[PDB]
This record gives sequence, structure tokens and C-alpha cells, in this order.
Amino acid sequence: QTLRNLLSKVSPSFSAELKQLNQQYEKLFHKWMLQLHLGFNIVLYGLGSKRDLLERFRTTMLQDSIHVVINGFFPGISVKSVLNSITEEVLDHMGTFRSILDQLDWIVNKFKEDSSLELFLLIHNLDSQMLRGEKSQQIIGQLSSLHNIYLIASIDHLNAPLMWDHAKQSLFNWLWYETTTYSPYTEETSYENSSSLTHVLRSLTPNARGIFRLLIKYQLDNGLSFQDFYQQCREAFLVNSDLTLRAQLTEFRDHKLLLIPVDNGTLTDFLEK
Amino acid sequence: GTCYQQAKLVLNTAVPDRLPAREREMDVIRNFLREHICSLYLSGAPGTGKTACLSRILQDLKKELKGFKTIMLNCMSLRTAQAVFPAIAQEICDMMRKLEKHMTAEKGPMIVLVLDEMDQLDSKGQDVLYTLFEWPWLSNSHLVLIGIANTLDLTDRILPRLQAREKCKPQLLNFPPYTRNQIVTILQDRLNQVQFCARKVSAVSGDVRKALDVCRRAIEIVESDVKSLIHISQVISEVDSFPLQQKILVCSLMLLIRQLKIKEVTLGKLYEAYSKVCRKQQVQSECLSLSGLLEARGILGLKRNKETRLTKVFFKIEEKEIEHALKDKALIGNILA
Amino acid sequence: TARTSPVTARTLETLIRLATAHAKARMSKTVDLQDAEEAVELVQYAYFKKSESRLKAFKVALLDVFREAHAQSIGMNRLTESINRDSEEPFSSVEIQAALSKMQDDNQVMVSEGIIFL
Repeated sequence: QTLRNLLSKVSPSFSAELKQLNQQYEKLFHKWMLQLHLGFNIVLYGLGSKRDLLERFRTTMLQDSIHVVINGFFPGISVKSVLNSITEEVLDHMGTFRSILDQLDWIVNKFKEDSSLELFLLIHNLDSQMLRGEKSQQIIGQLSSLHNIYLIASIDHLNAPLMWDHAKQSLFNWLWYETTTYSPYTEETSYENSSSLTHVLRSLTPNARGIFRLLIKYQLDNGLSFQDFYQQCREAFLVNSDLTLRAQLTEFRDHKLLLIPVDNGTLTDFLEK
Repeated sequence: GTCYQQAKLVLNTAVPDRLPAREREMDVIRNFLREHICSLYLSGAPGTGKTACLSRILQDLKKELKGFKTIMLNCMSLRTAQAVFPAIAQEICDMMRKLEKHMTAEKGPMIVLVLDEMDQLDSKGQDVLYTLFEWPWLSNSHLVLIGIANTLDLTDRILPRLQAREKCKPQLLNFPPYTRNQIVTILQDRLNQVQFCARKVSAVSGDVRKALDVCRRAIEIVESDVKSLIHISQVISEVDSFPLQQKILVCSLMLLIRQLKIKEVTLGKLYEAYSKVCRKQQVQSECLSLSGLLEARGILGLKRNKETRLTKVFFKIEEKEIEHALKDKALIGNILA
Repeated sequence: TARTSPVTARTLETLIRLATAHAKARMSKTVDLQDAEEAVELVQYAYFKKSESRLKAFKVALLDVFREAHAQSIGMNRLTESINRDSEEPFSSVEIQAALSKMQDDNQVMVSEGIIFL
């Protein structure tokens, strides 16, 4: 999958229609801002990567106000991290919190006491694996229930409507907009995690390399019993005592290398290489 | 007598003034550092002297070049991975922001940070390593970071994202194990006032420290004999009477594994077989104690399942070696018959 | 290649009979080599349808010697006697030493002062 890094040389097709499509999409920003500012939260749904449109909207209209961007497609994001970021910067508070619910209570009380605070949220790929928790969406909806917070979200998964319940629907107060941009999902697939054997075996002792080669050969022929494997290793004179063979087996185990959990085709290609 | 003492002293594990047979790696490191003074990852097997050679070359660069600050840190001295953040700051003078602001300064001497045994800096999310590797590629960065590791998969398991972004790939250098000729050259360099030991060390592990220990032990045995090939092989074979009840127990267990063919035998059946054999030759706490004692010698292995009956027993020695360890065939025949 | 018919004792009878027929083809009295060769070629066509041994013997003998001793050191007299006793051919010393040198380059066998160690 390393070849992916070199695959970016392919040129796009029919880019003129995409240009007109983006120009048509650009004109809805004022209406979206008006709908946000009256107490509505907006979801964007449609085919194609819509990150570019959101970034354009931010850099065009949100350069004069406080705004927080969370690109949830990163698999390391959690709601507690968002809460900590809000507390540390929006309110500039450093004190730790005993529980998530207590942090939510503090934030709600602070925002209710201070009516001069306005915050904008820009969430990318709200359907992330880490944000699908019921408590996560409950927390986000409770946050969005305030009249001093504006929410723009994006949907890219098919089963998104199952996330929201009737009470959650009432809390979120959603409006929908269809914006299909046809953009490739380069960045959003970049962080996602869908050679090693050669590098490991390069610096290992040649006896271990031969033993592993024999093990691969037997595995491709048809798991070995310990006794038969020891006898065959004896026959090749790569082992002088069973303690040494078990030491080599433990060395292989330490690298997570009896069955080898490696695909047959990869082993066949590696043997000749 | 002083000759033996001097030979033992020279062959110690202390870092020497010169490390021969590693001139290629040392030259590569020197060229890299001189290019980056006017991100490196060393990976190697234990006993390759990576720490020693890096310390020697860093001392040489300190002697020859000026205008840089070099900071050593050992990861084992830190109980927590996150504790790497203060330990670095204490060596230069929210804390990570202070480190970044001190590192991105427009004017400032170059900083060469080396963290020995990088593999100990693992995290539940690998965040610390990611930040450390992304530091040298920020704006106005003056960082040359060197990471020493024994694990070969740190650049593979831990850093897929650095492979995703081409600009953040460090330069990797691997230390091959010492060959027989290299070991012989090092040994003759130590004694300016052999082949068999070097061959065995290279074939087993290639660890120069192991060869030094072997020759030290050989010198110790030679000097002990005087005060009162053969020595080297003797020591290496050394490193590389049983109670009668224990003999009866192990013979009974061998009979059981031959008879019922199972790999592991329950303690109750083993005790029953032991009692039957004792009745044949007219000879449970004692049995369990003997099993534990046998496990102490390393003859038998016990999978302990928190109960007397659930503790399972297995062998560790080939049958032929077991038979030849016995010096009497009369007992063997009597137990077999 | 697979076989169309099983090979039994009757195949030898068939070979003899085909040789006799081919000898009958040309006026003669005796059976010649090509007479049997023609029948053999016919049988080959009809029936079927679509050093190193030195090294192997040396290794087998070494295995037998070393785990008939159950020790890592073996006396030279017993070595030679057992190697040249169970083998039909007492092997040449020069080629034995060449094999020993090749295995030494393989780091499998070391000979020192007439004693062999693995």
C-alpha cells in the first residue's frame, strides 16, 4: 500500500463542470449564516469530499469570530478532548475535571451566566467511528441546545439517520442541504490505516533465516508438530540442542512472526526475492 | 600474574578509545552530522556498540566543532513516557509549548538530542513519538534528532503517518552483527602486547560482549589453574545427584507420556503412577514438592493453574539425552520391566 | 504421463511374441538386437500417454556416526571404520577432505587434531 504515495499523479476529468458546481455552491453562505444565527444547525450531505467547501466557507466568512474546527475523521479524537480544548481556550481554564458530566455542567453554567460568548463549530465527518457513541451524540446535542452555539456538520456514512432519536432530533434542530462536490476523499482516507518480513530477516542470523525458510516451505506444502520440526531442523544441522531451537522460536514470537500468520502469496513472493 | 590481570582489565566491557570494524557506520554518521551542523534512526542488535560508537563520534565532534549543544537521555531512567517532556526541558534551561518556542527561535545554537533505547518511549496512542518526529520539520527548526533502538519495527509498526507524508521520513541506519573476522580484529586490537571463539560467537549471536566475557572467564580459569581451545570450549559448553524419589517420579512421568501419548499429564495420575512404581519396587504434598524442585532445576515445566490438580507438567529434554544422563542401566531396566 | 494398461507378467510374453513376429517379418533364423528394439519402441508408444550422491552419502554417514555416539567428539578410528564399514565403497580420502573443507566453509563441521566437532 506504499505505492499510494506515488498514485497522486493521475489527472482529474471534466474539471470545468466541477468548477461551475463549486461556483453554484458558493452562493449559499449568506443564507447558511442567517439560518445559523437564528438558532438552527445545518448538516451537509452529498457525494464527494466537502472539506474544501467548508474550508472556503470558513476562510471567507468566519475570519472575524471565534470558531472551533474538529476534523473527526482522525481516529484519535474523543469528545473529552473536544471538551478539554473548549475549556482550555474558549474559557481559558486549566483546572482539571472529575468527570465528563461535571465538565458539561460547568460549561453550561458558564455559558448561561455569560451571554456575551458566541461559538461556532465546524465538524468534519461527524459519522466517525469514535463519535458514534450514544453518549457522544447526547453530549454534542446538549452543547448545541444552547442559543449561543452554532453547528455545521457533515455526513458521509449511509446509516447516519439511525444516530438521531426523537429527543435528539428536537435538541439538534436540524436543517439539511444537498451539496455534491464529487471531490476525491484523499485526506479523509489518508489517516485511515487499511516489506516488514524482509527487513526483519535481513539482520537476523543465517541459521534463523534457513529455519524460517524451511518452516515456510512446509507450510506452503500443505501446522508442524514440535517433534517433527525438531527432527527436520536436526537433519539440516541448523540446530544443535532443543533449547536453542526454543530460543529461536521465542525470538520469532517476540516479533509476532505451529502456523505462520502470513499470507501464502506473500511468502511465495518473498522466497524468490 | 600481572599479565592475567592486565588481560582481564583490557577485555572489560568499558567503552574503548577506538572501535574497529565499524568504520563504515561511523563515517556515515559523521557525514550526516557534519552536513546537518554546517532525523537519524540507528537500529541494531544488542552488543553492537551503537551507544559506544555514537558517544565516541559525538565526543570527537565536540572536540573538533563548536556551536552546538548535545543532550543525552536514557529512556529507562524515566518511569513514564510523558516524563520525557520535562527531562528535555531541564536540560536546556504548557511545557511542550515552551520546548517548541525554545526550539523554533530565529537565533540559537543547534541542538543534538539523543535518546538511547528509543523503543521504551512507546505510548498508548504513540503521540509522544509522533510529536518528537514532527518537531524537526516545523518552521525555523534547528533540530537534529538521533534515536537508538534494538527493535527493527519501530519505523514500521509505530510510524505509518510518517510514511504517508514524504517530508517527515527520517534516515535509517542498521548495525549488522559482527562477523568472525571483525571479532578477531577487535580481539587482536585489545591485545597488542581466538578464531574458534569468534566463530561460535558470530554463529550464535555475534555479540562482542559475549566474546569478551568468554575470554575473561577463560583467563580466570587459566589463572586459577596456574595458582593451584580447551578453556574456551569448556566455558561455552558449561553455559551453552538427583534424589531417588525424583528419579522414580521422572521415570513414571516418562512411562505415562509414552503410554497415554498426551503432552501434559495431570498431577493426580502422575502420583498414582508414582505410587504404583514404588509398590513395584517396594519403595501428595511430597509429590508436589518434588515437582516444584524439579521445575527449579529446569528439567520440567509447570503450567500453574492455581490448583494442585490443575497444574500441568511437561518435559524439556529429548528422550535420548534423558537416557544418557542416567549412569545406570539396572534401574532403567527395572523400571521398564 | 499416465499408463493405459497395467504392467504384469504377460507384458514380457507380449514382448517376446512381438520380437518373434518381427523376426518372422524378415526371412532369418535368429533374433537380433533391433528385433527386440522395435517391439520395445512399440510398447513404449502404446503403453504411455500424456558429486551429489557423494554429498548425500557423506551426510547420511555423518548423521549415523554422530548419533551412534551421542556425544560431540568422536575418535578418528571409529569415524573412519564406521564410515567405510556400512558403505559398499570406501570413499577416497581426497574427496572426503574436499567435502570437509566445503562443510567448513558452511560452518557445519570442524576438524581439529583428528577429532571432528559439529
